[PDB]
Amino acid sequence: HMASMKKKGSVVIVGRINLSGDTAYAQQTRGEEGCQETSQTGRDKNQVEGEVQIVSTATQTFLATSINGVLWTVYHGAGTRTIASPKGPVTQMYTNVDKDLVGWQAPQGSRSLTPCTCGSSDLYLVTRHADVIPVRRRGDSRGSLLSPRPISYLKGSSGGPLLCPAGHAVGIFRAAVSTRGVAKAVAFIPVESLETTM
Ligand SMILES: COc1ccc2nc(C)c(O[C@@H]3C[C@H]4C(=O)N[C@]5(C(=O)NS(=O)(=O)C6(C)CC6)C[C@H]5/C=C\CCCCC[C@H](NC(=O)O[C@@H]5C[C@@H]6C[C@@H]6C5)C(=O)N4C3)nc2c1
Ligand SMILES: [Zn+2]
Repeated sequence: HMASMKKKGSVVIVGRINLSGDTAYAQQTRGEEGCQETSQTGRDKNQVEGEVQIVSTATQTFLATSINGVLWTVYHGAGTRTIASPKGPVTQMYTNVDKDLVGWQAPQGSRSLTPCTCGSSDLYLVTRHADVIPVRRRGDSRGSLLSPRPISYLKGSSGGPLLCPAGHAVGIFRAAVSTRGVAKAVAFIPVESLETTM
């Protein structure tokens, strides 16, 4: 009934992938209980830091990556949801279901990656466990893992970055090509597609 219809909660930042020093490591900044409460109100007062955020809904958890002042993630994780912020829910400024892409304004305190113009095919994928996986670019939006591993290790890392040797953002992790449960290649949203969407 109309009086009963509920509203989906906001995406909530629950942690980050720390790439500050020489050792990548995941940090949690908000627990389950706090995440639930923040998703309902859309009011997140936590300080935000870094380029790669760990984000959650009531049912999913994935990554979001800041590039050129926009926090990017995948549509199949975020849908059309708002993101929580200190002043309330923030509406998406980019939504493209054909690209599996959404974006909000980068939160205050975050840092943005620079789009890559190197043209290099030696990439690095950052997972939600702070694993840095070498990936060879095989096309406009595909890349192969130098060391294949079960898809279990990539699950929950959509929205994470593929980086060039210089640490520029080359793309956003979107999907995994699996053979008998082994991820041999990944699909990503090229940064050029982000720059065109912008
Ligand atoms: C609804 O509107 C839209 C619009 C566009 C759209 N576009 C997609 C390509 C898509 O695909 C979905 C989600 C994605 C995924 O799970 N992505 C992760 C990830 O981690 N998600 S997540 O855990 O964070 C989660 C679910 C958010 C919380 C990185 C993977 C990690 C492990 C894979 C797990 C088994 C799955 C293997 C699968 N493979 C594959 O589809 O391969 C194909 C497409 C291209 C390579 C070829 C053939 C795969 O990867 N999928 C399945 N849904 C949509 C939906
Ligand atoms: Zn580069």
